[PDB]
Amino acid sequence: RDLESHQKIQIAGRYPYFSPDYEIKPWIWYPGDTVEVVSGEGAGQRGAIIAVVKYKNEILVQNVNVQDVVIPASETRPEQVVQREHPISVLRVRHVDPSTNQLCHLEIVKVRNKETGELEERRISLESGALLPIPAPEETVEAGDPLKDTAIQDADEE
Amino acid sequence: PKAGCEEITRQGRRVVLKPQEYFAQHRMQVWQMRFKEMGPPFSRVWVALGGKMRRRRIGRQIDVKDMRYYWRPIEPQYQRLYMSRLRIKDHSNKRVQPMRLRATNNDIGQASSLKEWERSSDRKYGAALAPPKKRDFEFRV
Amino acid sequence: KSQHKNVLRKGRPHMQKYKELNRWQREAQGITKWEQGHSHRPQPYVE
Amino acid sequence: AATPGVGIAPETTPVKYVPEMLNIQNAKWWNGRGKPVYR
Amino acid sequence: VFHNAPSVYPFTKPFHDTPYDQDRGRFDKTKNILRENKWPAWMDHGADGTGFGIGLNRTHPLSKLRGNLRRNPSEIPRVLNMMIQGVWHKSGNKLYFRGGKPPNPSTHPYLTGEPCPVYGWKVTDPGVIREFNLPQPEDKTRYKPYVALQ
Amino acid sequence: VNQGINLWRSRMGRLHKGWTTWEYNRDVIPDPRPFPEPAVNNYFGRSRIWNPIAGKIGLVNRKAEEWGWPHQRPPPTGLRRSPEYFPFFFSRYFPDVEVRLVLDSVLNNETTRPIFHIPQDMSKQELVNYLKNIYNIDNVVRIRVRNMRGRRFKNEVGEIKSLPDYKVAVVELDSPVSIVFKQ
Amino acid sequence: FKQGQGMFSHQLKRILNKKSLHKYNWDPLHMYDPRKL
Amino acid sequence: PKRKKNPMQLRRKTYGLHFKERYLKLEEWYFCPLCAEPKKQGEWCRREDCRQIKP
Amino acid sequence: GHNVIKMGWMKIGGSWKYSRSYNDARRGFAKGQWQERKMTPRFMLAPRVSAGG
RNA sequence: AAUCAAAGUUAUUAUUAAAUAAUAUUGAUUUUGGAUGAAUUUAAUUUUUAAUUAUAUUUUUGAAUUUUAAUUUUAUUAUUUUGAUUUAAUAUUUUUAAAAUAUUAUAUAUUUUAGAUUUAAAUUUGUUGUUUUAUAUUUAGUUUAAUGUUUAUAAAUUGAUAAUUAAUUUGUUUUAUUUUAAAGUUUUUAUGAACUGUGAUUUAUAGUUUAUUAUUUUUAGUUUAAUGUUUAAAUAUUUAACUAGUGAUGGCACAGUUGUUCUAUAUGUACCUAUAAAAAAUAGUAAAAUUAUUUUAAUUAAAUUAAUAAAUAAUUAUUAAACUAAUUUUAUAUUAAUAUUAUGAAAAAUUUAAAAAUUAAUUUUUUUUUCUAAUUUUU
RNA sequence: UAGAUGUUUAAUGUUAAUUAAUUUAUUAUUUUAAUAUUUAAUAUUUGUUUAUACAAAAGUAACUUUUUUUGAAUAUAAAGAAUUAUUAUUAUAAAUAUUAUUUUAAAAAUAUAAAAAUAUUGUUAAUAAAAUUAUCAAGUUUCAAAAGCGUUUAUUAAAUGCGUCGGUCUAAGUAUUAUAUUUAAGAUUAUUCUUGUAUAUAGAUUUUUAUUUUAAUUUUAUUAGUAGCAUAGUAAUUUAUUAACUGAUUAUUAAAGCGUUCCAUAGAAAAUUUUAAAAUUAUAACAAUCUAAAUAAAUAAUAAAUUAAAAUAAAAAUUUUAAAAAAAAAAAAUUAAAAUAGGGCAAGUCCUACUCUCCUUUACAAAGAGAACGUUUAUAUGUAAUUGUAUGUUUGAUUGGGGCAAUACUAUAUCUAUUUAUAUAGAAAAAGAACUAUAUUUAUUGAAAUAAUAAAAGGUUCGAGCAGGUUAACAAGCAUUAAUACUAAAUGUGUUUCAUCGUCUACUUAUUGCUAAAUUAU
Ligand SMILES: [Mg+2]
Ligand SMILES: [Zn+2]
Repeated sequence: RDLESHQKIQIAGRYPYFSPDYEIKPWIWYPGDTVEVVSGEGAGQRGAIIAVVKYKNEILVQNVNVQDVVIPASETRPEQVVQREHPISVLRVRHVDPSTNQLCHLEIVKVRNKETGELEERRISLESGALLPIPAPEETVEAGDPLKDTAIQDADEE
Repeated sequence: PKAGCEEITRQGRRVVLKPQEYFAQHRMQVWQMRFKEMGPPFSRVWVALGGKMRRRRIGRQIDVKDMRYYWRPIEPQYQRLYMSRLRIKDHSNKRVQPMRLRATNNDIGQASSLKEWERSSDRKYGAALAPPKKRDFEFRV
Repeated sequence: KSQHKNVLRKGRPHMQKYKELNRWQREAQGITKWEQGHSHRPQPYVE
Repeated sequence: AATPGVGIAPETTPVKYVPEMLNIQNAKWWNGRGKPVYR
Repeated sequence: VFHNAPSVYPFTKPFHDTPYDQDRGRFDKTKNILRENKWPAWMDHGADGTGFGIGLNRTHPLSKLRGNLRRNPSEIPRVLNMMIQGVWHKSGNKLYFRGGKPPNPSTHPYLTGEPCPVYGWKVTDPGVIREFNLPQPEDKTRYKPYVALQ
Repeated sequence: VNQGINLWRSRMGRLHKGWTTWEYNRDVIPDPRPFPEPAVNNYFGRSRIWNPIAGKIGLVNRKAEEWGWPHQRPPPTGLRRSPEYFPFFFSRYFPDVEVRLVLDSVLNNETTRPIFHIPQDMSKQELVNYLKNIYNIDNVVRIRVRNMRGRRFKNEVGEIKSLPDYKVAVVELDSPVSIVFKQ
Repeated sequence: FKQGQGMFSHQLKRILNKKSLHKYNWDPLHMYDPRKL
Repeated sequence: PKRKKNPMQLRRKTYGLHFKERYLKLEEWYFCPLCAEPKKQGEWCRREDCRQIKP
Repeated sequence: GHNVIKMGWMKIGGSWKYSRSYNDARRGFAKGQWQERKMTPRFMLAPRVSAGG
């Protein structure tokens, strides 16, 4: 059967990112970019974005909302209490121009690239036209299973 | 969720506009034949004929076999009873007069004198009370 | 009789008979209850 | 066990008593299963 | 609507009461005649006294064998009475369903063949018994489950 | 209807006093007081029953993946009755089975009766064929097969998330097998 | 003393609402076989 | 009961020496020299010292 | 207010000891029923004249 | 001993409801058939999932009613892409949960004791608080339009033709509403023969009296009695009686103006008034109710009639009226128009009647601003 | 003070153009629905000790890994009374398991009775069919009334059942047969006479009685008869008993038994006689099990109480009030200790019944088809027909318009008589006219208890009435009101009544009530 009403919507309250399109319109915030919190807590705290979890529109803004972490450890290693910057929302964070250093609105544009024709969706400020590209992710260096991988030259044999 | 929280989620019959009555219903015909209402404004007798004028005549008094012939008023205690069914047309409107017994000539057209009937050529200016319509000599059903 | 011991019931209970199944076969078919069109008669047995 | 409620008519006149004979209202929206067949 | 019969008012109304009569409907009771059933006899009453063959025998499309797992509206009333009631054979042992977790006729392995008295089953069709026949690559060109990276 | 002659007319030889079928005349169907519950099997006990009644959609959802249904015309019924029909061809050559082995009976304790789990629709003689031709197992004299209601539980949210059901098949190998675990 | 209040009477009142498949099987012309014409 | 009782009816309950003596009486006690636990007189422990010489 | 007959105009929430016939003149006049319960209605006493009226 | 008047704040969590909108619609919640089909069939000239701009006619005299509106022309069966719009509604759960004044031989809370008492509503048909409802808290709880500003105009009459010196208003057409709760019923079709009827269904698991296979009977579940009396039970405990069924708790079979009946108007799923379903039946004709303090003109009546009270007078009421001799320089509620579910008058004065009261009678028929003053005294 | 001679809301309350103290004043004495109390210091609850079968329905709150077979497949512990409750679910089979849920220091009642002298029915409507017992658990007899042995929702001269008999049936069942009934077997007998249904019938009705149905009012012969027998009654006699409203006998005009009567008659219900354990009167006589407290925490009911007592008057009522004047646990006198039955009236509906009311009606008859059979008509209207009426007022009669009775009139008391019967269809077509209705005049028959009912009030049993006991004082059919029958048992009470001074009889018949009459004397 279904739940008790405020626990019915507690199920909506606890996991609000399960509704589709809870992820915002084409992504604008990536790791490391210039950012500061304007609303909520500590207005005017300039930080770099450490890590981003997308599906829920959440970001680890460094040096802001650093929440004391209760790290759980085994008998092997002794636990520690070190604080980490807690996943903080983005609806209350904006961008400061890496050059101008003032609160800028960062939005997408399509730009014909130079020597390549991707027309990749490029972020641009609405005041400075700061052409900020989308950062390219990294292929993990130490990835790969040694004993259970068919080699590409051995797996692409047409 | 509020009115009954389960009686209003599962659905029963929904009610709609309720049709009206024949809004000259209360000029019933046991007056449109028995009486006739005479009089100037603000005094309308309902004059009615004699009581004993068809049943037993032989032997009744000589000068009372004729009191049955005059258009006597009906006593006002009944005027107000019968004319009560006619007042109800728009109550609480202290300045509309009661419906009349017979249909006065100007109100019959008052129905078709309305801004919505101006496009019904038939049934306008009196077509019911008109003489019977004349048709093509070939008219046939 | 003023005493219904109600223990003479309860012995050799009847099958469950799940009458919702025949109630369903009616709707899962065009026919209503087979109104006295048949209504029935006891059919013979092989014995 | 069942009942037609109409009562089996003579084998010669197979239909007496249509439900319309009684001024019955059987709109599909009123009692549901209504709409007759002789129609 | 009792009179959906061939209209014959002064003559005798053939069959009138019999098994095969008209004016009784189509999806009626009184159709014991129609005992002809595609499912083999032995799977609706066991091949022997112990009700051996009894059950619901799903079958593979290709297999010519016929099983009694029907889903026609006329046949589900008995296919549930197998899954929830089960059969109490007249020999004393309860058949196809005897305990708690009611079987899933549609997740049975397919009927492979009619039972025989001498052995158990004449395996009438083996084309229903899958024999996974993938060659084991021990000769050359080794293939791990998933591929390498750039 | 309520008053007047139409009230008394019931005495004046009128059985059926009609209900006012001009008032509710908003024509949208009510629903009966013995209201039906939806077709979803609410139960998640061990006596959960398979619904035999065939649903319309389940056929349509079958076609659209068998052959592009609204767009690609059907394969001729001869091919569909043939072992060369793709889902009969994707099966005869690319089986899809999950014969998972339970280790709690084949761990450090030696066993002659290692237990498996096989999909509910793998009969005995197929489990033989399977281990024989895929895992080289060549010594299986008797297999012993149950059927278990898939595990059930309540997730932290609260919906009863019952896993699929399976089929314990305690095979009985000749020479016992074992697994070592060095700590 | 009715019987069977249990779960099978709790499914068989919920799963049987499932609408069976419908195919307009139109009447078979038994006596007038059309293909033998 | 053909009437509900106001508190002044429920309160008369607490005046007789039946309520008082049943609920509202403190028990006379003292410290068992052997067990150091509070104790009434005439009652002892399940213990050799407490059982041979009544503390 | 409730213009109860035979008793002025009463307030709402007032006393309904005397509205025995206001609760009975709110239902409305009998519909389809002779207004005159006894005494041979004055219409029936007078004679039909001029068959149409 | 006895009283003693007494605590208004949880704390903490977020995108449903309802109407509306005139674009889709072969039956929502696994994978027909899986023999090869015969088994997955709902269709017919009637107010129908089709929903219609008048007051005149005409009519069993009395619940019956008005005809294309522009001929495919738009009144038409409806949502995603503004948390889809709008306006009305607003929560539901988790855990919150508090408090210090009046005697000392007794009527009822005021500090200064004494004075003080219908609890209300109805019902009172003045058989005049007439034996009815209410434990308390909070929430929810009942629909007659209090208004007429310039285009603009109405108004009668015969039975009928007609006649209209016959004298005269108003109105840019005013309509819609009509209490609330409550039956037994009543009709319209769907479900039920697991209880119980009857149909059918079992061909020999204990005792015994008698010559007898018939027949007395062991007889622990059942014609009685106690207990129980919201009980361990919406029928159980103990117990009396009875008990001999080759003819019967039982395959499936009969269903509601009807089945069944060794017939009792009995039963056909724990009140047979079947259940289930769909209505707005009636209930003003002594049922229960009908929500807003501080106001600003009074009263009773009692007759014609009733296959016995919805109707009439008279009263009351809402709205409105004009100053005819009589007097003082007194004093005067008279009316019109509508609204109106009523038959019976304390103490007298008398009058019918075995009244043993009823009946006639006809004058009564109480709503206190506060401080104060006063002429009628349980001598 | 304060407009005035008493019943139709006051609102720019964030300027519904709001923006940090709006301090919102507006809240229905009952209704349901949700909570909370009272009953409740409680009613229930309470876990100390152990006599074995296996099926199927039924469940699935359900854990899992465990070694089923040599079958493919398939599935093996758990119900129903709302519950973990009264509760062996008896499909089978078996017979020695040291299988294992029951608080506790008392006497009242009460459920209950071990034990125990007399007495034996005097108790009571009535003793005797009334648990178990190792003290081994059983009354005998007579008479009168009474059939079959099956079967029943208030459990039986209920209804079955065999035979006989009446009727029907030779193109679906065997006419010593099977339908359709009435009776009841067995044994005696089964009487007199017909006005209607039925049959037969002849265009039909109308007529019309071989047998059958129903009838016999003085049928009344046989036969039993104060009897389940309309009153009269306790029938009058006889017994029987101390006492005979018992019961049995004789006969015998029995309010109107009667031939399907009567006899015969067995376990039944009575009446004797008699015996007898239930603790039957006398009669009272705890051995047993059923604490408090500690714990868990329900129910009816609930306007309030500081009054409640008590006495007295009352006035409409039973008294309850008003007034005066006082002054913890058992029991059931009062509050409503009760439920719910018992009335009767009103409007409403229900259900059944028949010479008179009326349809849907399937039968009978006519006609039409060269009548090949189905339909349609016409005339008919059936209780087979399920519609509606069957009153109102005073109590059972009356219904009209007058008059006399103080220009009062309940029907009071008396009488009169062209005092007139309005409308609508028909009838009379000029001005003139007929018919009929509770005579103000709306409807289309008359009857029932149907276990009648639902929504209401209101009485049979009374602070006041009425008619039939030696004539007259008295049982007691209408003005109130959950008081919810008479009597008995038990248990009280205030009176009042001659000289101390006064009020305890027990029985028989019937349980009606109160007498009769037996015990000396009552
Ligand atoms: Mg409220
Ligand atoms: Zn100690």
